[PDB]
Amino acid sequence: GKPLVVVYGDYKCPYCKELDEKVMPKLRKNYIDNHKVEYQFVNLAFLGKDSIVGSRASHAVLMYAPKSFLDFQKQLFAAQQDENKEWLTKELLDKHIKQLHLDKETENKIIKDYKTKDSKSWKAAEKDKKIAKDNHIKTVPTAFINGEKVEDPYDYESYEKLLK
Repeated sequence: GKPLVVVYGDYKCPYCKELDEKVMPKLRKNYIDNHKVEYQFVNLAFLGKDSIVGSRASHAVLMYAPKSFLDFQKQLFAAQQDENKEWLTKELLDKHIKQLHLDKETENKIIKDYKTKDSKSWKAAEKDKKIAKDNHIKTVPTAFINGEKVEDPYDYESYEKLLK
């Protein structure tokens, strides 16, 4: 079927922020938004106790407002602070969710889901760490297309090469 592009990372990882900045704009316009590939972000949530919280919110946005997901990712990476700070607080995440300007009830649904223990967004966040584990993902950021490694994950043309 459609090629599958997987990017492993963490919202607190600085290099992952670089990837988002250099790659996503082009990959999104050309392959993701026109539905040419399935895009998946697996969050290792390994840079602090707030990492997993950021991941839950991200998964709630993805499941309830998929068409706003890439904007959310881009905007959250842009607000990245020192990785030693637990900057991914509920106040910041709620602020980011509301910036998506979604309809009030979806907004509330997303905000309540990621804060609710064992919710679908809660579970998705935990599963991400297991996926990275079972796939033996050592460092981040790393990207694969149908299980094939992207030679230079910071270069759009490198993904493009695997998709041509």
